[PDB]
Amino acid sequence: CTVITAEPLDKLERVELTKKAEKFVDAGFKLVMQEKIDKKLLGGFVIEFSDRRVDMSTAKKVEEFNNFVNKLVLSI
Amino acid sequence: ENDVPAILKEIDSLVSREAVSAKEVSDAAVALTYLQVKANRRLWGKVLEKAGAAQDYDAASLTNLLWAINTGGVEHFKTVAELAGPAVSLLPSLSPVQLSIVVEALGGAGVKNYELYNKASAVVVSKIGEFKPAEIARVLYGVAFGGVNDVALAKAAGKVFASTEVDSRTAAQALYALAKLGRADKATVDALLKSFKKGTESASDAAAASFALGSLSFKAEKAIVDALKASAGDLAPAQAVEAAYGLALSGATDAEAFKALFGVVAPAIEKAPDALEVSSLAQLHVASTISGAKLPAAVGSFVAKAFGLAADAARLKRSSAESALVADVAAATAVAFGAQYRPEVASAVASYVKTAPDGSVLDIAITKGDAKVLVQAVPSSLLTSTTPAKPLGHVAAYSKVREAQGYAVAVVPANEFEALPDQKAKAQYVLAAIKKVAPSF
Amino acid sequence: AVSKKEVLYFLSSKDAESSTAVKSYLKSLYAGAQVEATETDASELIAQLEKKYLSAQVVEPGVHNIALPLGESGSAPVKRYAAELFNLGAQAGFECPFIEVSKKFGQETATSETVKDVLNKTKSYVSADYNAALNEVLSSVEAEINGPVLFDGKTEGFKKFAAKAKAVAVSRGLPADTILAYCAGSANEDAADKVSKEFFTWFESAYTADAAAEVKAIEAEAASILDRHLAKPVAQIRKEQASAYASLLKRAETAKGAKWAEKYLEDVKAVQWFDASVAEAPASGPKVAA
Amino acid sequence: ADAKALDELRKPKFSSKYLIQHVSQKLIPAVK
Amino acid sequence: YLAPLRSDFTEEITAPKVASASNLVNEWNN
Amino acid sequence: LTTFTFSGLQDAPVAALSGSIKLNVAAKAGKAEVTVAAGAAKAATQVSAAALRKLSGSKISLAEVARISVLHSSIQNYLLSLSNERYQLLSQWPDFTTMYGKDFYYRAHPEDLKKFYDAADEYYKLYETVTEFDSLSALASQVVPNYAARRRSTVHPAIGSTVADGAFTNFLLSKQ
Repeated sequence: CTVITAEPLDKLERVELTKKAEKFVDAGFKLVMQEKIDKKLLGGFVIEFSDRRVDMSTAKKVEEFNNFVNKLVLSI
Repeated sequence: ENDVPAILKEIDSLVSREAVSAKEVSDAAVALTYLQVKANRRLWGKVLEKAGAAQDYDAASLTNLLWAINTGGVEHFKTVAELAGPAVSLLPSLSPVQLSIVVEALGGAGVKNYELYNKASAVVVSKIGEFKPAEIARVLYGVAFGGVNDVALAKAAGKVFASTEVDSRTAAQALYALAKLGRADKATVDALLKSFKKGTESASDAAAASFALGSLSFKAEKAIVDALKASAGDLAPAQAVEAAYGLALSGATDAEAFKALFGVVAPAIEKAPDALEVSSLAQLHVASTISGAKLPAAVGSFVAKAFGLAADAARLKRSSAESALVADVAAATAVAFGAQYRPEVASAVASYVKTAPDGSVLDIAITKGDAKVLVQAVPSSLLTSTTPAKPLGHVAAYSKVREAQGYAVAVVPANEFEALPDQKAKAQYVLAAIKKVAPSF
Repeated sequence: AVSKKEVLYFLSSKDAESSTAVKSYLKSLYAGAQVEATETDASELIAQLEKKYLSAQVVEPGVHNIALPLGESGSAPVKRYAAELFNLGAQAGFECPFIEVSKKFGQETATSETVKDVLNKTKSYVSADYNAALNEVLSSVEAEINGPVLFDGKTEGFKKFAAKAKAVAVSRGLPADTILAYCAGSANEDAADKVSKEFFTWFESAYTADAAAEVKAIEAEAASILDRHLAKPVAQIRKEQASAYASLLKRAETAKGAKWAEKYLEDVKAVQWFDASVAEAPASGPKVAA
Repeated sequence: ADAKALDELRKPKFSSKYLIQHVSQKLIPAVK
Repeated sequence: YLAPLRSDFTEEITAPKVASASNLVNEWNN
Repeated sequence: LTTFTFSGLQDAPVAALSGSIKLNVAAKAGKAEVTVAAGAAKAATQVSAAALRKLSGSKISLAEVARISVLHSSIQNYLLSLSNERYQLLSQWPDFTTMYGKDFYYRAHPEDLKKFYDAADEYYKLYETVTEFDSLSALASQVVPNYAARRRSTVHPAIGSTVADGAFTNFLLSKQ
């Protein structure tokens, strides 16, 4: 696995992140983690399994929010 | 031999022509002030239209025109601010009495002209003994309400306030100016309090001096309180409520004084509830909770709602550095009561955001069972400008009006909060500030 | 009526139809009716979006009550217009515009690594006549560094860049020293009084150049529209303006039930009544009930 | 009829304010 | 006299694009 | 104005500067007698120093009763003041009705007489379109909406080029 965050993890942030990322293995596998720091995330977490990615970071949340706001104002 | 509607029709047909000069519109405005014709507005509008319409201006016509616009109390920001062209261009050609009148009248309407205030403040500080102290109080009123935080004129004013006795009008205007500036300079306030000895010739000067020492939060003098309770018929609702707000903030327990001031405004508010801005209704609710002066029953709950509207209004228009301050102080609060990892901090700060009983939204409100503590942030606008760097009276008012709602408010100023380098330090600072005022938590 | 998060904006605004609705709201408050509780939710994106779409509702009645100083003599009419726009900005919730666009640069360049990212992601919020003068000095310092100038401030290359960016900044006409010393603050206020004086006299010069540039653009646009209008015969002008007015009236009559079309036809009735009131008494203008 | 008021006449008439209010009222309940 | 009501937010802070003062007055003098 | 004014019967104006209305104060320590002379009417009033302090209690709050708005009235005002600049140079057109006679006809070349007649009709077209003063009330309504969209910004109404340059330099030359 590979977990990406804006800052290094706190040790409780790590266990909450481990519990939220072990939901995404479709088996009884004991997947490991690899933390990396990219500053262009504004908080949140990206899980890079190299087979399935979940972009819950707020960079994509604010981008998706801006795209949704723009998709409503051209209709209203 | 005295007939006012004929002379009003005269002044209406006076400036209804095409080519009114400066002297005709200036003396028309002065003549409208000297008859007290606030009842009629369209003739005033003709006067202001021709005042903004003329182009020539010598010194005395503009001085009389802005004096009349001030004393008559017309507010029309476009035509008043368009007088600043000749007010700038004639500035050494104005006498010091003319200069004080013009800078005071442009300051009173809030004309944002930094060139005029710089080139008036340099004329003050470069020739100070040329000016009477009332002239300096007028220029200080003008440069203070004109949105200039000038300290050189304030110290040169405080010198003349320290040397020579001034009229209570002059001291009242200057205290109102320093309360707009937010200096709380004690070494000048103690001098300017010594002009309230013979009793003031007006009620507006005593009322604005009381609001001045409320917004600076010094002390009631018991002379201005006596001159206010003995002259409270000569105050507008926006003036009398501001006087009661300054009286409660200066810690007055004279209930006949607050009763005589609310006897002005409770029939006024019961006449038209919607005439006054909600800032003054919140100030009335502050004066009615701090001194405990009771109001009629349809007034008390209504201004209790109005204070909640005003608090949420100042919250929604938070100046975005204060919102950073509320975020940082609430983080320090959530750390000091125990949350070491950052999602714990985020959940606690997101749960510290309860509502007050009057509908308003409290930023940092903790409940340990039955008692409630409030953490308050005093960012920069509610501070003073002097090196003690203390809060003003509005946040002490907020602490007193929330402490009547079952809360124990701990004030965290930002002059002291921003010295600490680490979050454990700010956590200990906010925990010491809470544990001083509500130590049971 | 309102949803009560509108009405906290309209308390301090001195516009007319905001004042009438908020006075009716205070009248309903007086008769034993309670306030609605403010929803203490709607996380930061919804907060900024609702702030942005409710500050428009205070600037847009406020712009049309601000009279332009078109073709006036002197400087102080532009100062009236720009001071009234600053007052509109302070009543619509925005801060002093200098710190507002500095806040926008803090919002846009929170996570930039190099100065080239700064000059990229803030190109639209700065003048291109200055942005080209910064991109040339960026290339000049980039040639000597032979690496991207990282956005730290501890760097020697960033210091050599900033010593010439201050040079081009004072070359544009703004004294960068007093601006940096004003926003950077001083301890003793008697020594900061003169730098506040210099910053404010530059800033007054700057916002007068801003408002006067907008006034020069409106002067030239009105001159160009008139110079295209005086080439037409009156037959084309009459049928053209009547057709465009009838087309917009049909467009605002195609919408029913929406508030804006209803208020549109209401103000059309208002201007028809104003023509009737100027026709009834041409010496006094409109009839205003006093 | 005639001589409406004063506060009815200070309103700037063909400003927007209501296209924006309609956009906000059909945006924010649709974006929350 | 009525305008098309636009509700759009100008994001870019730019110079206001001054037009050219047209040649109608020189044409009328011609 | 503010809630408090600090002027009245103290460094007050004493006389009038015009002859169209004459003003003579008699200001004593307690009261004041202003006998103002204005046309065929005249008034001699009585005000004290604390009687002028009751003036600025209830404020006037002037406003501008306009047809569409104050903004659109100002743009229409500028369009009328430009149409005056054009009309003043249609005021200096030479008279041709002194040359409508048939004596100037038959001495004139046919092409040049035709061009003179077309020039006269061109003047009548210019003068009929430069005094269509009811069209300016809609002609200014095309200048408004781009201006209203340029004040309705996401940052500030009165923001522009040089203030953004000053804050860009202040943002860049600080430590990152």
